[PDB]
Amino acid sequence: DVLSGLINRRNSMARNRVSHRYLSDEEMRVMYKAGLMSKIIRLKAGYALNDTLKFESTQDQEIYKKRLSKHVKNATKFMLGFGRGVIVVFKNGDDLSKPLERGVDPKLLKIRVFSGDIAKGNNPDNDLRSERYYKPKNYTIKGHTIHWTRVVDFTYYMPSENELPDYYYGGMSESELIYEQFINDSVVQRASGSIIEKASTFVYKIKGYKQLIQAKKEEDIIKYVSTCEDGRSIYGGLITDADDEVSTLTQSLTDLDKVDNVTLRRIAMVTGLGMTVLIGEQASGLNASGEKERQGFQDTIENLQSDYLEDPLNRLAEIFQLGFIEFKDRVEYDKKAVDVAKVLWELGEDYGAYLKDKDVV
Amino acid sequence: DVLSGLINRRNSMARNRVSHRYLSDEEMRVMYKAGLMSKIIRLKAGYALNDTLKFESTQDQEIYKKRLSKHVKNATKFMLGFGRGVIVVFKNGDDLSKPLERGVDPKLLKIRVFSGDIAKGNNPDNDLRSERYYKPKNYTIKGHTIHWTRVVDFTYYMPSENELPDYYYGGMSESELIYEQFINDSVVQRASGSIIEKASTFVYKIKGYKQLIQAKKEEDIIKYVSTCEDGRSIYGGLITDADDEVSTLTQSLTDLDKVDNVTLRRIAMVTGLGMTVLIGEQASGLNASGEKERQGFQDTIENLQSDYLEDPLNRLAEIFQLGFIEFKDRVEYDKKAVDVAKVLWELGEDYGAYLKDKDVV
Amino acid sequence: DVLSGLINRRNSMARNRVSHRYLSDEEMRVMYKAGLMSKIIRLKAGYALNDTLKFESTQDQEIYKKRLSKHVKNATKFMLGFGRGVIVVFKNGDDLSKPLERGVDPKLLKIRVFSGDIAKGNNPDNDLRSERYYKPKNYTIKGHTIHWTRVVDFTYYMPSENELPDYYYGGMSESELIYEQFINDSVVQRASGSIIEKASTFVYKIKGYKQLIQAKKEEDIIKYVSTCEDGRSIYGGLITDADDEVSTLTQSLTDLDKVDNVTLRRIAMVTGLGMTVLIGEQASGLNASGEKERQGFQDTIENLQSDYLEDPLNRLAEIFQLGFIEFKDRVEYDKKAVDVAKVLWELGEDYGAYLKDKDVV
Repeated sequence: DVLSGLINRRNSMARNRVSHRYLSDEEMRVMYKAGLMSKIIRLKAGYALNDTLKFESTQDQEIYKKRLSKHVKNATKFMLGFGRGVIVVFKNGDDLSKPLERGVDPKLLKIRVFSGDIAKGNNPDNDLRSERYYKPKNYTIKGHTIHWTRVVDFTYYMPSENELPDYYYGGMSESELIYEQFINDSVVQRASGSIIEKASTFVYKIKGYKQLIQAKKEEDIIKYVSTCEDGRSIYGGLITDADDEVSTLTQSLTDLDKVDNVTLRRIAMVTGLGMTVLIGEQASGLNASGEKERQGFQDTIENLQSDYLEDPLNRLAEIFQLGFIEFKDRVEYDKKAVDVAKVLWELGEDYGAYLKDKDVV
Repeated sequence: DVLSGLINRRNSMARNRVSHRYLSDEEMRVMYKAGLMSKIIRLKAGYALNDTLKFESTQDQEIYKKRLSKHVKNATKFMLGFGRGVIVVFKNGDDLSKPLERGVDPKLLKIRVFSGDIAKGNNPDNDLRSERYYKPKNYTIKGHTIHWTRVVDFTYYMPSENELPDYYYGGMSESELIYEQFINDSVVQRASGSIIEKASTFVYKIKGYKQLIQAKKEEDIIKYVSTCEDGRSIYGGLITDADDEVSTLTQSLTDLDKVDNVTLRRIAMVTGLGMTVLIGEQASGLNASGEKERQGFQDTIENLQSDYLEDPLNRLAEIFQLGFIEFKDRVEYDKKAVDVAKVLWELGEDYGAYLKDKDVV
Repeated sequence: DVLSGLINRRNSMARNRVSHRYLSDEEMRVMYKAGLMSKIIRLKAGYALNDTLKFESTQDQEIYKKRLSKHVKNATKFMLGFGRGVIVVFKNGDDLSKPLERGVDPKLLKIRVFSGDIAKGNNPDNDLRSERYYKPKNYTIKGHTIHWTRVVDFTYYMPSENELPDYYYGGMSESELIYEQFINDSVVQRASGSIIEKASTFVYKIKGYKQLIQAKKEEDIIKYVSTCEDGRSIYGGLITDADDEVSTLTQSLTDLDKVDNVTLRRIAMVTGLGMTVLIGEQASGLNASGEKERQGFQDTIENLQSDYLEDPLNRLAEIFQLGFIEFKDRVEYDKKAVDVAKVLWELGEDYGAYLKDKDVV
């Protein structure tokens, strides 16, 4: 697809090579505040944790729930916001070093949650012995420092190892995924507001106003126009001159909808949320109940649920002696099938063996 | 995507970096009054608290309801309005210090609710001992001061800790989330009203009116035009001159609908309410009953219900000796399934065990 | 279709011959970070591994799942990202040479996962004896080296052997498949954001500004325009001169939607994901549950499942003494048929033989 001219050079192929921005931590902070991604972070985090946690420990049901299931949500928000959510646990005595797990701390401990801004990862062992180049070995949360096994890390989508330090050992803010986007949409929107005030400008092309400004005795003509504009309406006709010329100029974003369309399409892609939510027509098919509507993007959340939330939640599960915690997605839909399972045999009367391996309860 | 020219510099990538406004408290006050967000704050607050509160204490059913469930609503409104809703409780004796919970105050106490305007957060312990950099330790509500454990804080979406003081230790007004928006829409709307009065201006390009103004004996021509305009209609034809020229100029916001569309789309996003409500077609799918219509955005409210309302309500729950309070979302829809549960067994006649673990009552 | 002119030469046939870019490893790294393909890699990898793994070893059910089924996902992501996903296994003692499989390592071993960036393939035996020109015999993961039978390779779509070294013995990043695409879309998008800010430029064609710049005493006219622009609105009419001329120029991407359409169509093709997901209308028919929605592109994933994931997973299956692992795709849909199978015979009462060879459980 390249020959016989200089087409070879000026096409989009060679005219530009690929490169990716590394948005700074301070810029990462700002987008966490900005309204658009604020819902992005809130939506995706909630869609991951809102009553979606399969607990295999019925006894002391969801002691996770009343204590730190709310800490994790702020922390897993800090995942998406900054690429590094952090949960810090330590006993009543502040310690730089590891938690004494010889007798695993029986709820004699406190809980902290930290954004990737103030948190960070420091020390990787370059050898293959204990934890590979990925996992840090000790890093500072503040002026203080916290041991590796002390701390639980909510790490998002990680890049290749050759550049993992540039994200300081963990995750990638959604901003870094859509920094192309949020800037563009903001540009779309800031321009959107200011176009209307300049949508059409009345113009008094007035002969001699060359001179009046030039003689700086232009005070009166401004006054007359100001009085004239103070009343220019459907009801009173202008009075101007043959040599005068009143005209009207319009300027407006001719393709505001197209660009706002393109920018929003991508954000739906990269974030994984539907197009409908960005437009705001949440009523249609993107909802809470998982019958068919949460199914609209549950795959993305499930992709989130089994990639960056399973690692630390399982690690958090063991540190509190809780069981292995997973996710698995009303039942009235299934009940009609349940009766079908019952009516399978009726061997006189015998238990439908398939009743148990469904939503019997 | 960058090479071979100066394209590298002028694109939306590098031509502008990201930054977020910090709207002042006084501006935060004004938007609480403004009509648009007034419904935003009212809608979202009501959608969170209107008969959505699961009470595990059937005995003295909803003593919360008749006493302060209305205080919270004004307070949780103050959450969204200013980023800081406050409930203040103290006994009959005004105290700066903590409430005597040695014997927890048995309803011998008064209730107050405060906006984030007059309220504020003051004193964080920078150490990790008791309450992390987030939670204040003592702050002033007015000229007075109130102890930390005295006061219940309705804190909205919080930013990163590095900048938490700039919001004075808690939450973020929806305005701060949509200050880009409310200004833009107001700009759309203020311009919308004034465009019609100038939608078309009749113009008397009149030869010699150069001179008549210049000789300041222009009184008569204005009088004739005023009499002429006093009757310019379909019924009487103008009389002007060959050298005269009557023309008409139109100016109008060519893309008023597009920009008003873009601005409203985002507000539906960030607030979480549907697009339909902002347009005002509330009849379609955004309603009160949670069968399918409140499901249109119940996820956002549920995201609100389990993020910023659970913390203080649970704290408020214990201070009044009430049980742990949560939320859980008519039954005639479920009843047909209920009968299906009954007809599962009919082992002679035996209780449907699945009857209890549904809406039996 | 060629005669009687010079048409023979200038048509798309001979005017350009075919050639394919070889995007470098560093460019391969960048796209892994970029937002667009970040979802591509995440989506396709998740759609392949999310609860789609048929385990023939019910005993110790899915010991794969809690230990390294998450290692593989990061590794199979590294397949798509770089064309080479790597899983490295070795005992507590670092070894260059082969793992001692005389007694196959009974879970006394560690697990590593590596991107094709830092990993690479080195040594092919050109003879046909053991492993053909495809399979390497020993390659370096870092400064270190790892034996062939030590390491498990997640190799994507491979090119012809004559050029296999140029990809260093394994796979092809999706980037290499859509480098034509990601560059083009990025070009579409970067231009999309910057067009609005220049969608319409107000122009003061002003007589004499020739001279004012030329006399470099042009300070005042800029000041007046700056004050004039500071207020140019619907409400105040411009005042300019007969010799002056105010005009407005619009520039906008006339076919932004068309090109953005074409680019997105191809990415849906090559990646295999639907068009709906790239647009972001994931709610329609591309979902998680495989009833009908995951069927939208499950063939592509199944094509992925039985091409590049079966090889190493089976190799990984044997190295851990796990059984042969495959894939096979709710049941309430099938249950109505199950009852049909039961009601086939009712020979008095006899077992429906077809019950077993379906989803009985």
